[PDB]
Amino acid sequence: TRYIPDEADFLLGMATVNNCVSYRNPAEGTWYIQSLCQSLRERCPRGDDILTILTEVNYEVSNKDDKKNMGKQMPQPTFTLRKKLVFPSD
Amino acid sequence: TRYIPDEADFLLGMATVNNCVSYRNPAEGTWYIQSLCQSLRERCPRGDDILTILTEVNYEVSNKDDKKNMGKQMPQPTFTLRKKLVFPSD
Amino acid sequence: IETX
Amino acid sequence: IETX
Amino acid sequence: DKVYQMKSKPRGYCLIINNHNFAKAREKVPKLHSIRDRNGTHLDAGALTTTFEELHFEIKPHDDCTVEQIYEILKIYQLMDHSNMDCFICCILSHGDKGIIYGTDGQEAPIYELTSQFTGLKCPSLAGKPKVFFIQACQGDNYQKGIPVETD
Amino acid sequence: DKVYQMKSKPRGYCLIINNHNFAKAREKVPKLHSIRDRNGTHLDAGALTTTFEELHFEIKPHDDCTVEQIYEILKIYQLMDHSNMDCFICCILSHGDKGIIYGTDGQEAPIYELTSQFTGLKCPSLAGKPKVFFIQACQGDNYQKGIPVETD
Repeated sequence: TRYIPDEADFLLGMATVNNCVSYRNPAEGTWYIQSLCQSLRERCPRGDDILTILTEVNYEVSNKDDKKNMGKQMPQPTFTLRKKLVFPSD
Repeated sequence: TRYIPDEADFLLGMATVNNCVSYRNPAEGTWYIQSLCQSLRERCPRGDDILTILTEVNYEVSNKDDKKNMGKQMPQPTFTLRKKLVFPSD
Repeated sequence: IETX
Repeated sequence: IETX
Repeated sequence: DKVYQMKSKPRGYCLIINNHNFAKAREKVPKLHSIRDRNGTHLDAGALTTTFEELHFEIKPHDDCTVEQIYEILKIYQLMDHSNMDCFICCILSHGDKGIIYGTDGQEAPIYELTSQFTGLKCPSLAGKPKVFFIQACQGDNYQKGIPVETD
Repeated sequence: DKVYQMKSKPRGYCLIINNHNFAKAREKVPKLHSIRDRNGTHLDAGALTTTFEELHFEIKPHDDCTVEQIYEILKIYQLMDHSNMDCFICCILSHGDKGIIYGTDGQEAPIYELTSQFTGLKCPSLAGKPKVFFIQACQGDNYQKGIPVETD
């Protein structure tokens, strides 16, 4: 038969790069998850793939700020995906 | 002005997931770099973005094997890119 | 805002 | 084949 | 471009581990004496439920999980038959530190110990199928700094 | 979709750190008594040169680098003016272990210590511009196992 690596086909979406905080608004949810869900709901019907969606989450979260501590947040996906990943709405 | 995260706009292409070897044929080069260069040379003229290219490298490298040790190799990109990354040939 |  |  | 098959109904399971109450951590782990409860986290669990049900996933929520409880839940799904599924998703909403997530008890779970339960050897019925993990946690206590750039 | 600007000629620098000769490591670091020279690595340096010159990058090769030498080269480029460039690439061809790459001397360089030299604060003339690192190294000594799947 054909063989692929044991660790193939994973996508890990982290809310932040290492060493840093990520943000949660008690009244709205987290910057990462809320952005993720908005982008999925908008773009999955358009047939966009998950890496493209996650790039948009990077862009959106990168524009947010914490004006108390002058903080930012940088999400970071990592992947061993071997094909395009789409979640068709149909 | 506008601000983005210090760690934005990175792409890290690893030849392997953590804990594991990657392969080098003394007569041809490494599985990862040779696959990377072939995919870039073929697909950059087509306007394909780097994450799509790196997905193809995952697929190609995943089909290779080391029949001495029954070994495989799983590359892994990680990114904080906020836009599509293309390398136009023109 | 709070941190995780 | 060799390993890195 | 090759695309993963994504036609099953449901697509697969979407686990949500939703950690709110960190009283056990405050009580048991000295350095976590002041770790806060994650007020608002249910808004993320709800958003993920809405989103992934719309996308045809079967949602499996679990609230206020210690590390051992998290491992137990993952073990259940690792042993499950996913043959009729096209994908598997696991979302973790919790506190964390470098490379780890915290249980409500303040014990640590390395991220790799969570994802590794779903490799092709450990869960053969997901072999060749996408496995997606979303981790909403801190990865340390530093504030990421900002840099000035021109407006798009 | 937003796309990074990529119109400059040259696009940017493409560094290649090409480590072949590990005699210093074999001599100095007891556990690396039998680490091998990386025969064939020049074929990768050449392929990357061809590829990235075709893509309009300015190639900057450096062969047989110790860890301190690698840090020196990176420091030079961190301090350089990239204002007229649209991108920066750094390729490392070497031995490595978990989270690290080895210099030819067998000293360790954490991967984050390499990439972090190019953050927007440390290299403002690359702020908002893509920074790409390709690391061809082992990340440990285990052989990744295979899993059987149906043929596409």
